[PDB]
Amino acid sequence: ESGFDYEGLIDSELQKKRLDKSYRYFNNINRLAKEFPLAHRQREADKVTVWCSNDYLALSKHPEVLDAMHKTIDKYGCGAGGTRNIAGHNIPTLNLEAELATLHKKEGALVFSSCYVANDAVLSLLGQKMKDLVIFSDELNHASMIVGIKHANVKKHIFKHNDLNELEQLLQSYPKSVPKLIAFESVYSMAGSVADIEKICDLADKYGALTFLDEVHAVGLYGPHGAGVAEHCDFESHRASGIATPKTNDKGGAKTVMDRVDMITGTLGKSFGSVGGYVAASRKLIDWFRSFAPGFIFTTTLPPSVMAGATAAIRYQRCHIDLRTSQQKHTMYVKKAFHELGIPVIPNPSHIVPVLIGNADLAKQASDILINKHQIYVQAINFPTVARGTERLRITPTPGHTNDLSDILINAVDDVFNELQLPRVRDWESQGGLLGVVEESNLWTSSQLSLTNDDLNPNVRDPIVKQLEVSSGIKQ
Amino acid sequence: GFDYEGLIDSELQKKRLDKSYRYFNNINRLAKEFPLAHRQREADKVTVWCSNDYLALSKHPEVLDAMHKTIDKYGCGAGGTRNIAGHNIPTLNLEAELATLHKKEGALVFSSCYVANDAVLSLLGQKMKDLVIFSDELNHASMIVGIKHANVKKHIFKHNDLNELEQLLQSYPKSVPKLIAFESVYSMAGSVADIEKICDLADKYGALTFLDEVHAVGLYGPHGAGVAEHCDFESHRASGIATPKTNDKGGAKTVMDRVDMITGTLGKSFGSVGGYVAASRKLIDWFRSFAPGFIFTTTLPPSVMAGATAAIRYQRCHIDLRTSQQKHTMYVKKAFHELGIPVIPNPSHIVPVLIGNADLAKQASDILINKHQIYVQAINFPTVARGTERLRITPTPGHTNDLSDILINAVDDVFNELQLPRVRDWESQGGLLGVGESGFVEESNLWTSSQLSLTNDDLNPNVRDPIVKQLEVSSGIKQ
Ligand SMILES: Cc1ncc(COP(=O)(O)O)c(C=O)c1O
Ligand SMILES: Cc1ncc(COP(=O)(O)O)c(C=O)c1O
Ligand SMILES: [K+]
Repeated sequence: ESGFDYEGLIDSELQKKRLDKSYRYFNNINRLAKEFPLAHRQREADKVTVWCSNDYLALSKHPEVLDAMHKTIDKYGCGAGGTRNIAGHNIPTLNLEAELATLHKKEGALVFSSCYVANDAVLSLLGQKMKDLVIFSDELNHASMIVGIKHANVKKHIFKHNDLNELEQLLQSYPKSVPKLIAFESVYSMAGSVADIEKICDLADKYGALTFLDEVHAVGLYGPHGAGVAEHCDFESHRASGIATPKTNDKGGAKTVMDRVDMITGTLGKSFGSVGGYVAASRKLIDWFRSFAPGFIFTTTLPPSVMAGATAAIRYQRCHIDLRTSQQKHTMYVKKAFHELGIPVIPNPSHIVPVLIGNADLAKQASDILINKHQIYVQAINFPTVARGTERLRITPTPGHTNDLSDILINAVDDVFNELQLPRVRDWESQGGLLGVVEESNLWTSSQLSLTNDDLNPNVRDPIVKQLEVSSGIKQ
Repeated sequence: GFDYEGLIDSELQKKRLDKSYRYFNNINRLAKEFPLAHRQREADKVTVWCSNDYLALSKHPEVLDAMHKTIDKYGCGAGGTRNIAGHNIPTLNLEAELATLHKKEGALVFSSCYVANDAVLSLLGQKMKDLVIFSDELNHASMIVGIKHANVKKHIFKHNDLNELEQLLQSYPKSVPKLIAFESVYSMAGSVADIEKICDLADKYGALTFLDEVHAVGLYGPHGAGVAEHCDFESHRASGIATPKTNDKGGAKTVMDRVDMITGTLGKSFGSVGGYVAASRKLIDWFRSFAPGFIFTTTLPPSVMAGATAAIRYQRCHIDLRTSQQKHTMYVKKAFHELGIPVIPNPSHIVPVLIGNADLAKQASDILINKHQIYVQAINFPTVARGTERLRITPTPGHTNDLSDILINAVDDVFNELQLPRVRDWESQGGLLGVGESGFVEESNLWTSSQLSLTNDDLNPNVRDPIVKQLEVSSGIKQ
């Protein structure tokens, strides 16, 4: 007999990706902490300006983040040396979880290796323990949420993106007593659209569902303190109360939107300048995940210095709203320039500047020309990250992308569009349009963008954050 | 389930009642005072004996120097995914070093070995729906989860029972795709798989092999490449960094070469965090291109990768790390043997101390840390079967005989204080897990007397300061 042809199967599957042009070539990009947002390629002499990083507030290089790392390394070394149950539970872990709980004004928070792992662990456990659970999932949810929902192994319904009429009809089709989960994101990063979190909470109350909210692309960027779009929903109540829970919401009600969301997940690998993921929720939910989630239990704890760096970034960004107003103003500068030039930015009320291409091969060629000819780094985005035919260049301005740098980007993208004769806004219109190329108004209003750090409650500057019992287990 | 809080309360209460509810210990390991750590207060110091920082490299000067220098240049976070802004020189060097260590065409780094195991196993079953997985009953939770996620037929074979494995493989045509998934070193009792015979079975019955060396990398083989390397110890030592022309028996391929997929962690011997798979470049490109747990997550911080790279390079050419760990482990095992302290026999670096009761194991651990300033965690269900609860002791090159003497006397005292069973007491009841079993022959140590006499001067010079070229497959293969 002869064995199965494993290599033949692998070859055929990779060949298909080459054929449809989704096969990926990674770019060697070495970001320079001393020259943000510059990076160098294979050689240090070849520098480029990074315009697609998710280090949204430039805090990966902030002096307070690096100092926290250096000091923690001197004391703790590199690896944690164990798991949370065995030798891997320590003060940096306790401080990080407490800061995250404080940021979202939740009873607790639990740190995982990544938000991918956190989403998978949370969603997996919910379905494994509630086999009658019905999950209602936004069609554009991130791969980590799709995977977690699959692992949950429960009935699921996918509702069209941000379509709350369909969502309600799906929720209506069950008795209220059936356990339900609504899983969605605050900011969907590839096109930058935003969920109506308050209406989803209203639907969850009415039809008896828990809410699972992924704020990976909003933490650090929305709300007065960077706690996410959920915080932005009661912007003035949270700004007035600062670190404290407000007595009423922006509409005069009892509970803020962020308070009403049952589970909020975030990453430490973007705005917070590090690596890792977390869920913030009631202490009972946190203890539940801590006690039952194998992706939490059976893996090495993140290095102490990595946690300390994220902690420093969280604390700094909490009391620096100028990071957020600065990012938004730079994004608006780029968006306005591209609109005047007919550069097809997918309209969104967020910090993302995705430029529609619509062809995987043309997107790669545009990215290659940008980096090789113009020393501008924007990676081409293709399937599976985005649907085939919606390939795009995702530009992410930060507080470090000042107008002088933006002008260089703008001229470079304009030039690449001319060199490759790529479709402009008017050309997408001629074909019927795609992905919006009614625009939602910016999440950050003119009034909010005029706020300074002097407009924050003094209690968010250097707060003393007590460690949480639930991080170690609750004694009865 | 409309009452969610009641369900959560009920399930948490069950864990409290069965006493599987965990209380974590605040332990802050001191890079300058290894293996000491401090508790909540810096003045409250203990000696850590249960860390998986197996070679003490989490504090090695070359590891910390690599972190500090990389931080100043790169900052903290990678700032993206491998596809978007998160692909860099530290990543390329780490993957190339890992491929070189296992003498494989490529290696792919993940957030953790949990993630790597889940990703590889998940993809194998997703893309081969006819796959049949054969899994050792003692496989780690990450492998159990990955195999479940693979969503294919599976057979669990009795631990290290290769007669049963063969009977299971024989029950299928050779043409059916198969995966044999196992570990080299099982951490809870320290037993070792017969990797060569499993490879022989895989060839005969047409199976891929998936081997988790998490508890072997850094510790076995002349260069720390794992038990697979130890299987051809002299061929690898002679060739150093290069692939040997023949194996220790004069055959064509070494055991490590024959294993299709090898996974490891960066979070134990290599003193950092992360995981990887080492395999052919086609398999690596396959995982790189299709595994969502690889694609859709932030790349590990450059300094974390650089630290792991420094540890890998240092440990490769310092076999005295391995001879030192083994001699310290043997020192502890011998002393416990003379005192009747019941160590589960095993030919590895682990010193599991048999207790036999979950509450008594926890109590022994509590007394050790609070009364004796010795930190050893109690291992209970589900990690081990009820009635097999144990204290897991893991000596390292940093646990000198002076520290071992304190440990030995402390455990002896705790056994007396709690009236815990000695070897002879287990002997009276029929023995358990090789402790006090009549006619039980202990597997001989993987590290032989001859191997333990080797020094760093006995390694090929080409493993000191090798120039390791970056791999094309880490970035994608242009055709
Ligand atoms: C055998 C085995 N495989 C995989 C893992 C997971 O390793 P990591 O901590 O890198 O996720 C562990 C760690 O406990 C393990 O013991
Ligand atoms: C919406 C969303 N959720 C979760 C994740 C996973 O985040 P992490 O990098 O921490 O694994 C991502 C990262 O790309 C994401 O975009
Ligand atoms: K040979």
